[PDB]
Amino acid sequence: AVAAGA
Repeated sequence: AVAAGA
């Protein structure tokens, strides 16, 4: 699981 941002 990879999440980037805000």
